[PDB]
Amino acid sequence: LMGGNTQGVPAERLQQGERFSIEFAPVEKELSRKVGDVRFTSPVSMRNEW
Amino acid sequence: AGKLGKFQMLGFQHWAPQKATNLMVQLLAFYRGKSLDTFLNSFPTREFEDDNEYYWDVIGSSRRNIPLVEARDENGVVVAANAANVGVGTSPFYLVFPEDWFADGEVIVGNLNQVYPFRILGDARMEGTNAVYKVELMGGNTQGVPAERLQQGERFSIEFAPVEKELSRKVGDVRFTSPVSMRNEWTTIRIQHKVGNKLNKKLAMGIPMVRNLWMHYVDWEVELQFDEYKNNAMAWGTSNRNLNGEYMNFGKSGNAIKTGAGIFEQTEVANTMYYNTFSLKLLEDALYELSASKLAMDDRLFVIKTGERGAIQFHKEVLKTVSGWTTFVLDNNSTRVVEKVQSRLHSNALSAGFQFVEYKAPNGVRVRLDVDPFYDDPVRNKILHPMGGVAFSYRYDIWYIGTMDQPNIFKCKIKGDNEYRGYQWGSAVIHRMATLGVCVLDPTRTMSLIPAILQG
Amino acid sequence: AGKLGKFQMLGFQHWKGLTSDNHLGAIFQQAPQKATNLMVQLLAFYRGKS
Amino acid sequence: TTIRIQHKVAGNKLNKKLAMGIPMVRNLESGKQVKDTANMWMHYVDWEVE
Amino acid sequence: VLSPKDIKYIETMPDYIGQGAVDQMDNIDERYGFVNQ
Amino acid sequence: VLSPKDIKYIETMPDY
Amino acid sequence: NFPRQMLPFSKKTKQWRKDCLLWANQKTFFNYSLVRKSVIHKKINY
Amino acid sequence: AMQLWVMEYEVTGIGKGCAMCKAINPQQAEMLLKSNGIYNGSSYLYKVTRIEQVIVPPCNGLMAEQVVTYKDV
Repeated sequence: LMGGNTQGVPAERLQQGERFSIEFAPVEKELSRKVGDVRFTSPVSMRNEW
Repeated sequence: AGKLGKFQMLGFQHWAPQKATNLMVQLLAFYRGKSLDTFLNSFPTREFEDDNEYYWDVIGSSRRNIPLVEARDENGVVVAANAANVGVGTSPFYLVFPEDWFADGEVIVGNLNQVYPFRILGDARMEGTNAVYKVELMGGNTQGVPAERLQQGERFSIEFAPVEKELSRKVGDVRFTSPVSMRNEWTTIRIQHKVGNKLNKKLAMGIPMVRNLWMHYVDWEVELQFDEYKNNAMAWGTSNRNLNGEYMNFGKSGNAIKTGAGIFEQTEVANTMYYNTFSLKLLEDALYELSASKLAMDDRLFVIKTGERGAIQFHKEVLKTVSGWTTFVLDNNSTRVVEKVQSRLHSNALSAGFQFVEYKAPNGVRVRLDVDPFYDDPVRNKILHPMGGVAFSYRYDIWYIGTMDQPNIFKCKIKGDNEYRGYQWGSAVIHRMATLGVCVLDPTRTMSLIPAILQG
Repeated sequence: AGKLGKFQMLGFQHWKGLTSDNHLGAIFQQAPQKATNLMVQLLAFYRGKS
Repeated sequence: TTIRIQHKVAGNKLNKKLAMGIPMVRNLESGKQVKDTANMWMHYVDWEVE
Repeated sequence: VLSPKDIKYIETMPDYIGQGAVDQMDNIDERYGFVNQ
Repeated sequence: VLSPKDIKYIETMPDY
Repeated sequence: NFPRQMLPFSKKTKQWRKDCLLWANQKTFFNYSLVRKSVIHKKINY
Repeated sequence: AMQLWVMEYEVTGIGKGCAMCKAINPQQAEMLLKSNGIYNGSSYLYKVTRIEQVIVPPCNGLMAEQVVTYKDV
């Protein structure tokens, strides 16, 4: 946990079905190393005949 | 009210004749990503010299009244809540305050000003830090002050310091005050991607539900999804520090990952209420009491920023408030919910439709409304609301309370180019890095009504 | 009374009447003046560079 | 005789200005410390590497 | 010979060539990361 | 046509 | 988006001219051209 | 991703409902409704009363029927 949590998340907030979203990737100011990645998407085709 | 699913997004790990167009179709049966760029650029910027933490001056106010701690009779026994009248016949009694604030010969008054005025007979006798003034009444009062007006928590202000017209000696004194200060912090962000032009392993296809069911530009997607890193760090970021100044999270190289709070964790330290059902009994009486103590009568304009479905929750709730106004009869002559639209089908052809976009409260408070399109985010806001939407559209945000002559919200910035880029040919990794930070100076000038399902 | 943020160092302070030097020193309005032209270089015969 | 030297610094020290509480000095080759008025940190590192 | 009705048609023509990534209601464009090849 | 702030951008920016 | 060009000169303000230039920064040089080759195809020839 | 499941449920105190999922077993059918439904923040209000599979060989027949009356409200 990141945002100052000294109590922890509730167990109800860690069940099956809960959607998760990427925010960002922080590092420190000194001697930092590589974090993060980049996502893509792909197209599907439709069709017609004469 | 029910949803029917019109698309499904699947990862690629779970899966040429001629074309009818050379431009790729983008269906309305597909949710789309949203930039926070219209929201973030509505605020100005500010340039700093370096990545040191920065502070500024905070100025308050001066007019004080001292709460009472206890009251004693002339023998030292503390007055109780059920005691008799104190100081009867202008007999002296003591008045114990937590500070040395009033002086000799000064007239001070309780919660009931000018009805029971107390004249202080001498300097403050220190009891540790307490200040005990031997006082007596100054109103010709023969029966004294009641015991309920001499209890803990009663405000005491100063009035004057009167003397007799001849041979008198010196009375009264004067008081001084001081200001405070506040700091803020920074945050740095880093990204990478192991790469030319082609996709890599994090792929997701979108298949639409119809009835009888290229080449990537990597140099644009890394900039776009690092723009979204600096748009989520500026706006939706959080702080991880103690009240002892210690950080709680450590990175890969031992050093502590330093983060500062974004917009929405700095503006939610004040004027934030969590409601379960929106009502104009709640919003009007919270916007008035903010404007009764802080805003002049001409300067009481509040531009509610909300989502899309938060506009129809404000429409159908003012309409609930307006329909209970049994005094006034609302006609189509003035409001014109049905007007004359020229049509081929009839000579006198009509129309219908309206929406309450504003509400005006008493004492000059006007509650406007506008729609910010980033509240309807299907990616980030995932907890749904039964009346349609993503339950973040039902959040009302009041920015810009009053006038300041300086911006209250801005985005801090290092002079020049604080963004970094770097390629690592072995493996071919493009590294990018940037620092940022958003300062909200006075978070008392930002008000938010968040639905109760987005808390705790 | 209270704080504008998580990190606010000072509280509003007040006094009455006779102001002394610690009344002006504790409200951070008294600082020592840096003697700029006064500078002590330590006396030694330096046998580096020889 | 073949000799070698090396210094490692963090990456954030590129433009790191020094708010000089005490005056920042350079070691002379003679053994003396000389007071300097420059405010960037890498001016003082690159003195000492040579 | 073009009327102001006809200039408004040339102006308000559908143009991917003359529009930007993020549209009016803050929706992103995904075709700006694709190449035809 | 360059304002002094612009010469400051063309300045503080790197030469790196 | 690229703004309306069909305006009077009073309404071609300073923010209108910036919106014309911020639009051109969003162009990514891989757009359709009828009588030119692609930039990858010219760079290979040089 | 194997079978289809139609559900008759009743949100507690709010109304009644009719839903349809695609899961492997009916316990995951109530998962995909309690977390993707319109009462995401009040998932404890979902009370699922009947789950039956969408079986094919008739392919002409009702699967859910849940009417809200003026005397229930």
